[PDB]
Amino acid sequence: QARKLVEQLKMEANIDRIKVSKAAADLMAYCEAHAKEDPLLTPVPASENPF
Amino acid sequence: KETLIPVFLILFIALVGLVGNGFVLWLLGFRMRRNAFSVYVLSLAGADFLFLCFQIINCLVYLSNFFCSISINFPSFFTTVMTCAYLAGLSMLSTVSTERCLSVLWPIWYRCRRPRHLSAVVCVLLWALSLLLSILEGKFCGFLFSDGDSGWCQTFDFITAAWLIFLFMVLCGSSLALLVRILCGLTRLYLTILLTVLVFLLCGLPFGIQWFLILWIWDVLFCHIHPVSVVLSSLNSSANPIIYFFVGSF
Amino acid sequence: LDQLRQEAEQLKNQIRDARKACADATLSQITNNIDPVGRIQMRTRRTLRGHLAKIYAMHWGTDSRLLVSASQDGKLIIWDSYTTNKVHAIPLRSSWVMTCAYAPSGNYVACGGLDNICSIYNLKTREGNVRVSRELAGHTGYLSCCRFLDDNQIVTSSGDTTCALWDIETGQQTTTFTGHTGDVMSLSLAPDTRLFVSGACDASAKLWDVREGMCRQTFTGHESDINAICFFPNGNAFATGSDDATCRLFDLRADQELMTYSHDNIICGITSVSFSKSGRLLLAGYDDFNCNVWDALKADRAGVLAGHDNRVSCLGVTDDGMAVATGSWDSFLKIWN
Amino acid sequence: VSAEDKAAAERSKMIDKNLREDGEKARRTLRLLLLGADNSGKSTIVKGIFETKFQVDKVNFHMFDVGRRKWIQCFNDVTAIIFVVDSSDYNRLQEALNDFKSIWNNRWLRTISVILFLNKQDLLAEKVLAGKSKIEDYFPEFARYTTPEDATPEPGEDPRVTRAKYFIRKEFVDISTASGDGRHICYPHFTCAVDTENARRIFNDCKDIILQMNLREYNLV
Amino acid sequence: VQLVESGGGLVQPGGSRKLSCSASGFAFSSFGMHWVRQAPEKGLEWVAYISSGSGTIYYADTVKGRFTISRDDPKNTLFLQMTSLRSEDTAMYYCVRSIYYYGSSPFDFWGQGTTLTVSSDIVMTQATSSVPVTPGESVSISCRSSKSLLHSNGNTYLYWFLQRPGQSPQLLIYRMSNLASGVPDRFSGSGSGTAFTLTISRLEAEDVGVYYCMQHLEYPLTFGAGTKLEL
Ligand SMILES: CN(C)[C@@H]1CCN(c2cc(-c3ccccc3)nc3ccnn23)C1
Repeated sequence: QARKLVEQLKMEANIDRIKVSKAAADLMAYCEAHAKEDPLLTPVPASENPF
Repeated sequence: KETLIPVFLILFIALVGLVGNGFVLWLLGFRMRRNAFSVYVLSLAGADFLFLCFQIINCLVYLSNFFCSISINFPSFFTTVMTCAYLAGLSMLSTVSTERCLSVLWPIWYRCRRPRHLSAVVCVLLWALSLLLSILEGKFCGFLFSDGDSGWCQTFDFITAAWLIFLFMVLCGSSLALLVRILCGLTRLYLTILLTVLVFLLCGLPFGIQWFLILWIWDVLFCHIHPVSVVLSSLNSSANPIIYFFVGSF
Repeated sequence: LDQLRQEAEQLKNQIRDARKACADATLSQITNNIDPVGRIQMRTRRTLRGHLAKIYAMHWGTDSRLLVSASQDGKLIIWDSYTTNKVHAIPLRSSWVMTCAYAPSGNYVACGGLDNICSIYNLKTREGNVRVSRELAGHTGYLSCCRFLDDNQIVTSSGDTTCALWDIETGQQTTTFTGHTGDVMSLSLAPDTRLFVSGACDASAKLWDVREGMCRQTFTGHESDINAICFFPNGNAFATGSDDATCRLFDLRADQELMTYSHDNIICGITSVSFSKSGRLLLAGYDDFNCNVWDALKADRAGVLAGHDNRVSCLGVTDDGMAVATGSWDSFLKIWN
Repeated sequence: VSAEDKAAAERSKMIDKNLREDGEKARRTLRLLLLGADNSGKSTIVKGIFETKFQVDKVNFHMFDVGRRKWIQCFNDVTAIIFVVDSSDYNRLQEALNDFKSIWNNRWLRTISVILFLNKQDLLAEKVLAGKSKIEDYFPEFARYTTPEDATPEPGEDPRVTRAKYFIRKEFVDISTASGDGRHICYPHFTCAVDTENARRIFNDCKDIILQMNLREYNLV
Repeated sequence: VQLVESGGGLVQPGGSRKLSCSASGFAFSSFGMHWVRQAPEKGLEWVAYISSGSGTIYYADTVKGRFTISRDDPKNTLFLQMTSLRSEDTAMYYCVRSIYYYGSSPFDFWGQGTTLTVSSDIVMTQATSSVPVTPGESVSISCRSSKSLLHSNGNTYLYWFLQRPGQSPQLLIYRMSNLASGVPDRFSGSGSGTAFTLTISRLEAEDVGVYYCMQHLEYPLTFGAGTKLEL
């Protein structure tokens, strides 16, 4: 019926939310921490490419 | 000293031709894929390129040794190579016409039960026969390192003329059969077929007939008919790639 | 029913109002004062020939050397990336395949398609051959994606608007996930393997719980079908690509959309989406025969990958981030670096 | 290259050899997709997936039906599509016409031809000689239509049945030729439930399709 | 899986004989097959090799021109043909299966044997020849090579076998570090180039016999001499 939709929306309308600024800052920090470990961004020399 | 205009026309036509030949070589050798129609086009483009380069070199020798006192001599290996290019370029056209006729006449067999390398096989075999006959004439008529004999030269020339007439017969017969079958069952292909047969006749056969038969059977001829013939053959070889490839790609 | 419909409308309004009091800034302005990326030029290092039909799916292995590929000629091939050798070739009972997977341990592979079954193939065994281990039946529509959790659990998505979890040894469904209105086209698992997300043809994506069987959030911003979906390496964001010719980035902790990736020349669709090991580049494959590299923090194009003669259907990045793999409808695969 | 690496290369070469043999075997057969509706008589023409095989004049065929905006992309390289319609239930002709329009204008099917089969024509003859049902109460334009003058073939039937047949043929063909750019064609036919000459029409039409394909590559047309 | 061998018996010098081996239980057509022989009291020596698809054959230099190898896939048989037999050919012969692809484990199964009595190279040595051990201890065995066994691609091709009294040998470690299927986890092996060791922890009865090491870097294949453990 429709009681299913209303029960679902009731469970989905009561959770904790944090602001966009905090989430954006966390993603940026994650990108800055692991920056010196991605080969496709910083190219590797010819002595360490398996391909 | 009454032939400067003919040589200038030859030089210009060849300059126009080599560009198209090279572009076709680059596209069909590296960029595009290859069906059973592209193989023959690539072989024809190679033969055309070789012929036009040697026409260029003879043009240059003439202009230099005339306009300046200094004169140079080029070995006769070159004439034999020109002959081989000419013959291979004429035989690839007949092969294309026959392949078209077979594709229309027996379509399911052509699409489903055909070997995938018959094109390369046929190209190599025709090149081989052409080169064989070219060298055998080059020796036994004096163009190579030897002194010739009359009978051998005459015999080889006449058999080569017969070979050329045979190629024309094959072209005409196959195109006839295609057109009949398409009728008994529509403008673009009529134009294609008429253009192909007419261009082959009136721009490929002149040089061959003049070089292999007429000077034997029949100096008021040679000095007036050789350059016009070479002009028209250069025109055929330069106009072939637009007819077969560029119009294909819009 | 009027009362129930009114309550539903009120609840949607309350959700939309609470997800606006929680938006104070934008990802565009939080990331203005950083230096950009540059130009990413990548060149083909390998080309893998052998298929005689279209390629629909590929998956890497956890050793970063082996991969599996699915084709419409009815075959699966296990390649060796470093040398372009072929390790196996598995004939299939049906030739209508749309997905394939490779187990984390390396002992099993899976595939399924327009015949409504997911088949598991035992790779390493005595007798020397590769033979079927289990066939799972119970879906009422074509299979679209399958992923391994462990050696005895698998998650499948289907075109009957549902998802299911299986126990391989017993061969039976354990939990059914319901709620979508149209076909489900893709799914992606979290690093810790306790959640996953699914994208559908109702222009929505849902986030699920694996143990409980419920649905926690629903994200709605697109305006046509969603064909690809993928997590950020962190585990707190995901990216979705559509036939609208756009990609989007969503957050799970703020429950809304942060960024959109569009450009006025693109008018085609998106078929596949992937991330990089750092979470800084986003790879997307298009119907216009080529592939694009996006910057995931500034919404700018960083490069192109142009080497295919037909549609680009699948994409993948190695666990150590040394290569990317693309397969196409022109029956070739390529590795870039 | 070590010893084991050479052995691995030899194994890979043998795998390639078997792959090529299988592909050459698969090149001979021709594939078809069978669409239609319920009450279309679809399963009695050539007297997940239900497959079917048959051959005519030493050529193999392979026919599929599925029992659609999504999976229709898989069938992008088939030779033809076989569409079947009941031509007696006038209440449900407009559904068939709309369905045909949808399957004709699809993005992934811009070079695949269609073989129509207007099925159940004996019932149509009975219902048009009965007089208890009017074709023009559903399509108004039937009042002002006349048979083409010099292009009226028939084997010895009534004129009214000929008008009724040709009207429906026209409806489908004039959906077909509205916007197709000349890159794919529609072939219409009439059949009952006792017709045994149905595997030959497909053969002739497929021969024509392959002729057109061969012409396009050689730039003749 | 099974491999059963036939032929054998007394043969006068200069005669001829044919040895046959019949398989049952596995996909025979995708395996490459060897022949390995053992003297009345000496170690193990290699003889020949036939490839999957019959595209490669190799012979030891001691039997070239007298012995020939062949296979008959539909009936699942392997053959070896004698010619000009000598007195150094008194041995017992074995048949061995091997499969080559990435991540494979060659030299898996060894059949039993048939007896026959008639009336440069990488040399690699096992200095230890007898060690007395007691249950519940830990013991180490060493063999070293003449040239390095570490190819460029990163693999050290070295193998370890065990032969219990009155039986046929079995495989323990392949490529110096990996552990075969069915082998208890108390065996282990490690080493560098030109030095190799095998360690056994919690030694037990039903773990005594002779241990051999082999190289698989280049043909011919070369074995050690044999270290034996006694109660
Ligand atoms: C293209 N072919 C190769 C040329 C065509 C003209 N030609 C030729 C050759 C000879 C000849 C006879 C014996 C030995 C050496 C030469 N004599 C004549 C007399 C008029 N033409 N001619 C050869």
